[PDB]
Amino acid sequence: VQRLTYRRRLSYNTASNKTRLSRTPGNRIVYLYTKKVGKAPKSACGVCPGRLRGVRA
Amino acid sequence: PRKIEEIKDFLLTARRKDAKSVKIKKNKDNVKFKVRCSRYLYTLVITDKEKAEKLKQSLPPGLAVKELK
Amino acid sequence: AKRTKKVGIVGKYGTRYGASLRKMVKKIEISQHAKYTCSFCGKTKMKRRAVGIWHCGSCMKTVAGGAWTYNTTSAVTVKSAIRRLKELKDQ
Amino acid sequence: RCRKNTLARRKGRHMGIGKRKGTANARMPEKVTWMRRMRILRRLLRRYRESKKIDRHMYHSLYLKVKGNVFKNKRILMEHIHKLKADKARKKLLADQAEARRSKTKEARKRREERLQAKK
Amino acid sequence: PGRGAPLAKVVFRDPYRFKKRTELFIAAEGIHTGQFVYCGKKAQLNIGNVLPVGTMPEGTIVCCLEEKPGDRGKLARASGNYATVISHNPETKKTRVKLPSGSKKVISSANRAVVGVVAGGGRIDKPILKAGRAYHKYKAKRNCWPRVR
RNA sequence: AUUCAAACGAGAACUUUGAAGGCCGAAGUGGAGAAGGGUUCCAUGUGAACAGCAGUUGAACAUGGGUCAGUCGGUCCUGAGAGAUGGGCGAGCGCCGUUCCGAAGGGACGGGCGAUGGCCUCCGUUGCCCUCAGCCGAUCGAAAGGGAGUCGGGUUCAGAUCCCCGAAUCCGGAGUGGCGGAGAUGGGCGCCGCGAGGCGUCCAGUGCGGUAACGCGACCGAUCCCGGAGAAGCCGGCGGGAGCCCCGGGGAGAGUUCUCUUUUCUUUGUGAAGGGCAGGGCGCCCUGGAAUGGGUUCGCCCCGAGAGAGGGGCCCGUGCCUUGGAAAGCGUCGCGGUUCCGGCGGCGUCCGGUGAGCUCUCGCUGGCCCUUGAAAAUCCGGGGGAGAGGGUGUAAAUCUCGCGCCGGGCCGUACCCAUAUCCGCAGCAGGUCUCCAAGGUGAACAGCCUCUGGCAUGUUGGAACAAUGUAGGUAAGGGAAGUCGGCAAGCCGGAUCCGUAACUUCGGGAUAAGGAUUGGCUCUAAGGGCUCAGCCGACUUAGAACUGGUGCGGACCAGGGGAAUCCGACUGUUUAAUUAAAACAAAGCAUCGCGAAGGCCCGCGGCGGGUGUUGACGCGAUGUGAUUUCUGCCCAGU
RNA sequence: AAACUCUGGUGGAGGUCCGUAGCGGUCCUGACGUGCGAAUCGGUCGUCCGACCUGGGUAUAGGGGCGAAAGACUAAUCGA
Repeated sequence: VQRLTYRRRLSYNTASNKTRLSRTPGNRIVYLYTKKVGKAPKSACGVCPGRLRGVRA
Repeated sequence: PRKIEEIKDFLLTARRKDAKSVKIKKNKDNVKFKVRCSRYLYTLVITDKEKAEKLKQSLPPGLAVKELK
Repeated sequence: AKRTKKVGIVGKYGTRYGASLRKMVKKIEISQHAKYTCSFCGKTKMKRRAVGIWHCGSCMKTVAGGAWTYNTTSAVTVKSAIRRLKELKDQ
Repeated sequence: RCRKNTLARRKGRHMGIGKRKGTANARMPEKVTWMRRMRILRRLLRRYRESKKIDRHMYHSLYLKVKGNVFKNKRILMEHIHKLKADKARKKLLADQAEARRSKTKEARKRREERLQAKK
Repeated sequence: PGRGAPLAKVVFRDPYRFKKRTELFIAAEGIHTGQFVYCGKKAQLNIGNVLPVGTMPEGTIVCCLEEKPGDRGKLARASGNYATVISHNPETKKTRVKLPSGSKKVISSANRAVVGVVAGGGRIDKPILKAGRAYHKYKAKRNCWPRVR
């Protein structure tokens, strides 16, 4: 199996260094540095545990 | 990239001033009409065979055509 | 089946900390993990979040309470005492 | 050569007592064995309630006996249902022929007073 | 962290500017979210109402008491503690209160306190069982724990 | 752990190529980084010195070469903290202190006046006056935290998310705004035209749909106000999606073919950013009203504060399809350029199945805390409604909609990253932070063997096989007689089925002790999905027969046991380099001080500082040391 | 009768046990002892979800610091 490496100079598994695999059209797997996942706004009522609808996270 | 589906807006984009070039990719089962504009590369894929050369001549003569293969 | 004879929740401590200390922590540790009935919504959901803080998982209402119990006996006598001096001052 | 051996393990060869190093729970965790069994049986009951073979009231009581580790597999449960469907169908026949005997004499009595209000 | 008694964010409506001032009281046991807290000289006498001591009757159980008028509370504010208004003195505007240590003190009548005991009482009853639990307790307060004699 | 042959050469155990035999064996002797080094990188040349033998080789020496960015980092933000000014102190260099003893804002909106520039239109610029303001502590502090936005293919002797090609994207800017679209174009009336329509007046227009959740491409608005995101611990369980592995086929090319094998091996793809759909999630809505309670999980959990059952909505979609995109990549077959060649062609890049599998990730749900698990920059929404705009039109103000145009500076970027590029005086068995992780056996990231990749046995060879060593072994009969002492070695060892004492804080002790079994082969039984029957699918357990020179956890991996005493309850810690303990800590117990002008303590000094963002359930100072059971007499001395 | 008690599952607590990486450093009083090494090596060992291990940033400076306390550590230097 092909083992692969990082592509930046950050060699630690920090929260800003998260990756996902990707098969390129050149028949090779590479890393693709993901974006941190967003969160939809929490209600201003401060009591509903869920999050708002109709707005992008 | 942006896929143009219906036929008449393609020539509407083809006559834009920023439309630099058009290319004709004639593969099997399709004939795609790639037109390079400033921000995107609009594509018009038509499954018909003869309707392609129904339009291949309909391009504005100023814009450079390119038979791609 | 009944797994233990007389060692309840504190069975997790094994053979440590001595018998009396493992016995007087049992009455407390049962209490601080029990779910109480929320006096606002009625559902049995009052559960201790942190020490002194009790949250109801249903009406989402937080209550300042005792450290290991929902109500301290010293508090309930004070609430009833204040309630008597209150109506006694204003008459 | 590996393929030739795994084909023999499928037939149960090389898996005797003298070729097992991990405990039975390590080779086959009893939690996932219990998981497979629950998901299977709960799914079976969920089809029977869906196909009207059993009702809500039998489903609920039978659901908990599954959770109580009463039925060992799908066949043992499926046959236990047959005995429950049978006996209640007897009770359903026994409590309707007896109700027919009861409601018949009800109006057969009312027919009798019907001769009293007409002659008086 | 580092304090047994829980706190309570109480939001007021600033009387001079369009704004909402927020505070951190020391929660009196029985306080719940969405409860109205009243503060001042005309405030009624219920749990979680800070009002001047001179207005309270004798034997009133208070907490977060001010030791000097207007210092925002200094006395009886650990978990489960309280002070009692022992007696008043209309002239000279002074009041005797006993403290959780048993000491009785003569304070001014103007300084105020929230009614009721401090939440989180009975904390010292559960035995620290492990040396580890003690480590985590003091790791949140200050470097003082392992005490070589 | 090397061997054979060849080439180059004055010269070969050591260089290079080929072959063979081996090792590392994915927790690597592999592929990449941080710190550190600083040219060691790369090419050519040399063989003086150096590389503890040699050298035709080198990290040596001599010549030259080499590091390319709006998107990767720095830069920005704040963290623990550091540190100016005011102030205070100080003989003094200076020090304290960081919101405290301070006139700490050089900004903004609108209005008014004057003035200018461009078609002084209208707008911009400026001065003055008026009006408003919470700011709140200058500044520094992270190449792992926060932080918009770049990916695919190709290319070098050495550089590539940087160059080339092709696809994108973020931010910033735009009197005359560059163009569309939205704002937006309707109604009443009086006439004409048979009508179809068109006139002259009056009035409206800061969008629209859905019962709702909410939707639609935009859809005015300032100071102020509220909120959100940034922005959160550890652990367990389960689910989804990938990557890998595996299985059954189909091609292409290779290996084997003494015999057998429709065989064995390799290979068999699609980026970012859009669009659509699965698939996940929802404490989202509507109908309705549930006990004979039901729904439901591995566990739970949910319900008249609205269950089931229907019908919707939203969020994430990294998966699939599609634009990109087959043109490119790869695999083969062939033709060229005699060559210089991102040369040019031919087909191919296929169809399925599985899984407590592994890793990554997303999500749901619990557990634990006298532990509650960052800030700020930055960005967004809402509430308000001061204002602004045009009068039915070539409409105006205005637009977070579509497209077009311009710009993105500065610094780092080579290589090593470790049994030879770092630190240990050195090519030193030491030390030094991370990422990726194949097949078989197996519980397993164990050990053992192998593939991808890598290497030459660790600063030398040759010939012998003495004594003493060092490291491995084996020993008749006896079995600790040896010795300070069972030190050292040995025995035991996995799993399955049985069986398990004293004592006990009732939890343990416990894998107690003690037994039996274990291979190969051929079977039988049981355990599921999809449409009674048929069709698919996996592993696992139990039992039986036969069989071998009784051998079978056959290597590897892998607990000697018992009964008593002393000490310390336990886990933990400790004399780096002679002491790991019975010492220290510890929970528990008990004293002592203190209500803030305070206790304890620091400080040369100050309205100084720590505890203290504290307040007796607290802080400070001591002894003892879990539990159990107790803790006697002495206040003369000190 | 009740109080509840038994039996089988489920569940997955713990400064829980065996044990790898890691972090340690018990014994051989082994090797070495002008060493590979001004403290290393082999076998055997301790612990391995917690008072755990660790990088970087930051604070404490010499009669001072810091010390789960050995007069330990404070750049091979520590009763100054």
